[PDB]
Amino acid sequence: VQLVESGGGLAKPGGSLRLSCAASGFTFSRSIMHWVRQAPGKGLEWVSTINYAGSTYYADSVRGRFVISRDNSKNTLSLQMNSVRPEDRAVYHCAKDKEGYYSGGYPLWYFDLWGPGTPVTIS
Amino acid sequence: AVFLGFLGAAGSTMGAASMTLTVQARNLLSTVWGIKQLQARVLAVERYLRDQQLLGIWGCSGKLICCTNVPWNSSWSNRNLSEIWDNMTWLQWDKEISNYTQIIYGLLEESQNQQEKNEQDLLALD
Amino acid sequence: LGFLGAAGSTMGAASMTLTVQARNLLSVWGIKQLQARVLAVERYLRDQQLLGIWGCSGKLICCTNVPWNSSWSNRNLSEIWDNMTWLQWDKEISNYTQIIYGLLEESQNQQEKNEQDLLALD
Amino acid sequence: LGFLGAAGSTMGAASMTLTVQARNLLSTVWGIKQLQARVLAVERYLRDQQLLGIWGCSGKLICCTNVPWNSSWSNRNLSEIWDNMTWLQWDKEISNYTQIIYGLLEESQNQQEKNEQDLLALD
Amino acid sequence: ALTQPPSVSGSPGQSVTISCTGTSSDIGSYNYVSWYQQHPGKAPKLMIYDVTQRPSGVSDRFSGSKSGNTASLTISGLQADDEADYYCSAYAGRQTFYIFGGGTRLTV
Amino acid sequence: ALTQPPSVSGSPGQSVTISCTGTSSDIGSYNYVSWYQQHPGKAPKLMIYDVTQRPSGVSDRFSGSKSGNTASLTISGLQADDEADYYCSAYAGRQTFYIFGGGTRLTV
Amino acid sequence: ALTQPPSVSGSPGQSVTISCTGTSSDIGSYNYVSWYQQHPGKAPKLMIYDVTQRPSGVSDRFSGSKSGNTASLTISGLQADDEADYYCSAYAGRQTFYIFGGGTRLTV
Amino acid sequence: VQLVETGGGLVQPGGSLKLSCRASGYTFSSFAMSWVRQAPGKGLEWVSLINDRGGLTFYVDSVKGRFTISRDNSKNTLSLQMHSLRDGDTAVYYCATGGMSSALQSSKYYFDFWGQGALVTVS
Amino acid sequence: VQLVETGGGLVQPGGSLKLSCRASGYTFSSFAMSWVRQAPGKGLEWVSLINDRGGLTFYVDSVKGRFTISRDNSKNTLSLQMHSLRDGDTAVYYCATGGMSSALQSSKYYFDFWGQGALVTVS
Amino acid sequence: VQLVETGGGLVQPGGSLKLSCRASGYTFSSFAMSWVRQAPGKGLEWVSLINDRGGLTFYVDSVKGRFTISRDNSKNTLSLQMHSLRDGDTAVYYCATGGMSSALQSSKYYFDFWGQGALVTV
Ligand SMILES: *[C@@H]1O[C@H](CO)[C@@H](O[C@@H]2O[C@H](CO)[C@@H](O)[C@H](O)[C@H]2NC(C)=O)[C@H](O)[C@H]1NC(C)=O
Ligand SMILES: *[C@@H]1O[C@H](CO)[C@@H](O)[C@H](O)[C@H]1NC(C)=O
Ligand SMILES: *[C@@H]1O[C@H](CO)[C@@H](O)[C@H](O)[C@H]1NC(C)=O
Ligand SMILES: *[C@@H]1O[C@H](CO)[C@@H](O)[C@H](O)[C@H]1NC(C)=O
Ligand SMILES: *[C@@H]1O[C@H](CO)[C@@H](O)[C@H](O)[C@H]1NC(C)=O
Ligand SMILES: *[C@@H]1O[C@H](CO)[C@@H](O)[C@H](O)[C@H]1NC(C)=O
Ligand SMILES: *[C@@H]1O[C@H](CO)[C@@H](O)[C@H](O)[C@H]1NC(C)=O
Ligand SMILES: *[C@@H]1O[C@H](CO)[C@@H](O)[C@H](O)[C@H]1NC(C)=O
Ligand SMILES: *[C@@H]1O[C@H](CO)[C@@H](O)[C@H](O)[C@H]1NC(C)=O
Ligand SMILES: *[C@@H]1O[C@H](CO)[C@@H](O)[C@H](O)[C@H]1NC(C)=O
Repeated sequence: VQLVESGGGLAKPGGSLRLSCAASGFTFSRSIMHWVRQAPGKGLEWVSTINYAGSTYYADSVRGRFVISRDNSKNTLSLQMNSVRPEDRAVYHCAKDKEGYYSGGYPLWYFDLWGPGTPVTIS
Repeated sequence: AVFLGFLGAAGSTMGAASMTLTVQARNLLSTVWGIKQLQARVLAVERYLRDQQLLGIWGCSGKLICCTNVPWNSSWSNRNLSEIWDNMTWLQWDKEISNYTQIIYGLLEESQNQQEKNEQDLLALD
Repeated sequence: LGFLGAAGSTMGAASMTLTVQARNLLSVWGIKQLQARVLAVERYLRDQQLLGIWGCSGKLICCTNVPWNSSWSNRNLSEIWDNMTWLQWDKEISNYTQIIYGLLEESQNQQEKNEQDLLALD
Repeated sequence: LGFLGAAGSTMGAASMTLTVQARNLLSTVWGIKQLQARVLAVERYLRDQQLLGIWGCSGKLICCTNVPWNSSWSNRNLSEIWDNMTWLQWDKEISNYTQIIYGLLEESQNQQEKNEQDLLALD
Repeated sequence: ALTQPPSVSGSPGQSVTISCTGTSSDIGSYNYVSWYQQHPGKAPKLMIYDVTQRPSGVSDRFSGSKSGNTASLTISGLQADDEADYYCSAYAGRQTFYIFGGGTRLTV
Repeated sequence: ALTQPPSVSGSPGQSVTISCTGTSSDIGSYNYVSWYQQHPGKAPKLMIYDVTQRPSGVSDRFSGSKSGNTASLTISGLQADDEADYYCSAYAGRQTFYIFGGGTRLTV
Repeated sequence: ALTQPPSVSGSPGQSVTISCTGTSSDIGSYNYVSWYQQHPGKAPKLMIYDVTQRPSGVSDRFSGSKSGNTASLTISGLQADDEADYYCSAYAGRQTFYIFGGGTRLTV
Repeated sequence: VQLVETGGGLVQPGGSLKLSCRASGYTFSSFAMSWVRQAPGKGLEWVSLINDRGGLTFYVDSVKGRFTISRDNSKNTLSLQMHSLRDGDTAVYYCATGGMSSALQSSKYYFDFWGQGALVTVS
Repeated sequence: VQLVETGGGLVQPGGSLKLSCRASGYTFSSFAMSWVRQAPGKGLEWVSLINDRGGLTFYVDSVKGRFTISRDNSKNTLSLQMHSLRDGDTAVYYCATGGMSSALQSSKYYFDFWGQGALVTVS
Repeated sequence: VQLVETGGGLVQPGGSLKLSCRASGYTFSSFAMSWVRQAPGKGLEWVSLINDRGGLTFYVDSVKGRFTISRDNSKNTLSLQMHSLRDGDTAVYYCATGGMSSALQSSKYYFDFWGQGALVTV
């Protein structure tokens, strides 16, 4: 039961970056997955989530720029970060939601499992 | 909680929002000050029963998704399945079809279940 | 045509307007309306509960496995459906209505549902 | 046995009297209390009917489901439930798991099942 | 199809019978075995409906019966005008509605 | 199964048709009669779907049609690379989902 | 019916195996393959039920098992009083309920 | 009561022929209608049955996918649409009243009123 | 447990026999009952199954339209009515107990009690 | 789009053999799939069909009690488990994409993509 991030790195103030995250010990077909970022001077910030039905939710600061997607066949979560800006510098962590009472796919936002995180630097 | 996820799919496509029909269903039922509360409780009951009665009349009692024998008329909406189920939400659909909702309901009663039950009465007869 | 329009019609012809009557069962000066609304709801639910316990939920016409007893009425079908109205029928068999209801409760639910409960394994 | 007469009976024997209890769920000072009693009886009856509807059990007193029994809810065999236990004892035993079972009945059937029937009736 | 004997025959004023034997599902399960009288060149006329019942306009000389899985039409008081092809028809069920036998040519 | 004529042929540059004959429950009732081209030793390729539609990637030399209970495929402008076994496949309801015809060898 | 080898034999004290081979729907689909021991002139007595279960009153020497679509009854410590026609009975479904094999005489 | 049947008498194999018979002397909409055929050298064979309303049709297997039975109660007209006529279909066809009844009527599992008939030859 | 058949044993082809079976030593109404037939030179064949209440009856296809299985739980009596007996029906008939259980009981897909099979000869 | 069967070889009559099919280049869970059989000297025969989710399975009557079609959408794998293989089942078994769609999608009563085929000899 782990999440391992890859991708990330350095990108220009108006470029793009892809992030990846591999799941190991859980069933990556019933889980709601979320990208959360920690900027050095701000603390943890939720970025986006995708539920098991493929519906996505975004934070206001990233909606229209980031795309969150999943591929169940590879147990992989990924984030396409378009039009990255200086305020997007952070360590990006993938997280899995605690399973609770059936909500029709609506997330709870309790982050049951976290990955080590991948650094993203904009410059 | 029963409230959790209520209307979460409202902005989702009609297909995706069709997977949450129990989430928006389970939250529909639950001095003058006292009278006002009794009227609100009775109204919630009356609206629930009117919708269940319509489902009964159409032969859809106890179902969240019910298939019928009423053909779709292109005069009501000429959109294809991708446009309706993958590229549209239920609020947008309701806005488009509200002018034809009473026609459709009238057909659901007149064009099928009244005839289907009278025919089933004759198939169980033999 | 219309609510109770078929009341003077034969039982056969009147059986075609069941939704016309069914749809009108749900729909000083302040408490009287609240009680009227509650009464309409309780009467509706008592009839729906009877339909439920007989295995007739969601139906206006419901066929059963209870045989008709000639002691309740010895008329043939022509004199019931073609030459009689529902008001006359209701009057003619009111004495046997509860007997029929008891039989419907016993054989259309208690026995049938246990049989279906067993057929779902074998 | 009359209303609740089977309360001390085993669950098996008590399951043949369900209509006896079902028939008794619907039916200034002393006026207001009477109206409140009537409204409360209607609301509770309908809450149970709403749950039966959601589970695909509308119009039935005995309803079979597609949700398997989880041995963590109770590890008793049928001879220790239906033949040697009452419904009051069972309710005491299944308390912490009632909402889990209800959520599973709501999700695993009459939602997924109706989509499956919607597709099966397509051909 | 049902099996009826062919080329049966009789004489004026006497009684004849035409048998029709079927399966337990076709005749043995339902009391709905009708008989028809078809004169050559004309459409069949209904003579017997149900196992033993007669349409109005048909004389008492034609009488139906059933035993086991076999139906029978008795024509008593045989007349010269009774020469015809007789058929039995049984109600078989919901999957198969009606099953007819072969024609019986009744001569006098 | 559906009936197709074997050994359909024509000269390079000409047109040919391949017939597919079924019953009313096979071709007549459903407008879902697809055609496949199978080169020996290879998997069949979808050439026509529905009565008249082509997949993307398929040239405009292939077309289909239906008349009554007979479906057909027409190839216009035969190439040396069209030598293949052609099959028709009809949707036949919920009890029998798909019925294929016999292979038609096309020679050029 | 299920297939069993006829005339299984052995000497007192040795173990024997009586196999029973069925199809995918009779034995491979359900763990309900009972075994019966029928002495000549007497009604069969139940020896094994489900696959590996034994009724009370039946000696430990009778032990059932299953592999694939083949069920087997192993009788260890074979006694002279074990000469009987042995049968396997599998539950096949609600259309065809029970399928019996032929008899296997244990020729001791 | 009288039923007069008209239509063509000769079609090529594989062709299509419609028969139609007008009824008078009774209420058309109150009775079920059937088609029965007799090969030139054989006995009677039941072909099809339509109820009194027209929504329920039944056919003998040998024609189940080829013949359509329909009625129009406003014109007192019964008709049979015959596609893919086979050599085995040469026969005199008759419209007849009866073959079933509604659940509110006495059983009518017989053909009471027979028409004049029409000879259909396939050649 | 004691099971005793009291039926007849000689009929002419086309005739009809009724075989009764008495049971004692257990609660009759708690068990399903079956009839199993063994031809004089053959193995065992399942013929019919009735549940513990008597409402559900099942037959082997070879007898499905000819035999009727019934049970009277007040008189502890099982019976099989065999009409149109064929030469192929000569056999010992055992009124074996078991073959199915209710949904509230463990699955009894076996015959646990047998006894005194009646021998029926058709000739 | 690529479909690759990774099945078996020679099996004895009455035995069992499971075939697998791997998919790539598209979302596996979005399409219905089927197995189609082709005997060495014959044409194509449809054997089984499974929907996109894997809850509804259909079989040709000749294999209804012998073959099981299943799909695991988290592994992009379609499989067919065959039991009691008979002599009439020797054939090339192709996996294919298409043959069914959901009620909210356009009809797809055709086989859109095909693999190369596993050879099963009984
Ligand atoms: C809110 O809208 C977004 C944007 O359309 C939806 O997500 C997109 O569409 C589908 C899922 O609906 C995915 O295939 C795309 O990759 C998504 N793209 C982006 C940029 O989000 C999303 O599903 C909607 N969410 C809800 C809860 O309705
Ligand atoms: C569709 O509706 C139009 C009017 O909006 C009506 O004239 C037409 O007959 C309808 N057609 C069908 C097939 O329902
Ligand atoms: C549906 O209509 C849209 C037009 O907005 C079109 O682009 C799309 O291709 C159509 N899809 C189908 C499946 O017909
Ligand atoms: C519905 O009808 C009104 C007029 O009554 C019209 O103004 C409106 O545009 C219509 N809307 C739709 C979606 O058809
Ligand atoms: C009233 O009775 C007359 C005479 O029988 C009948 O023609 C008419 O249809 C009846 N109308 C109603 C509404 O019952
Ligand atoms: C019919 O009712 C009478 C009494 O009214 C009763 O004695 C009789 O047994 C009943 N018969 C049937 C078949 O229900
Ligand atoms: C039923 O009984 C009445 C007696 O009042 C009789 O006149 C009528 O003809 C009967 N109906 C039938 C269909 O036999
Ligand atoms: C109470 O228990 C006794 C046995 O101790 C039992 O016979 C009786 O039926 C039980 N009462 C009820 C109402 O079940
Ligand atoms: C059920 O479990 C109890 C508890 O171990 C046991 O005593 C009893 O014999 C079991 N009954 C059955 C029928 O398995
Ligand atoms: C629920 O859990 C509590 C402990 O948290 C326990 O005391 C109680 O008995 C449980 N409820 C049951 C078994 O119904």
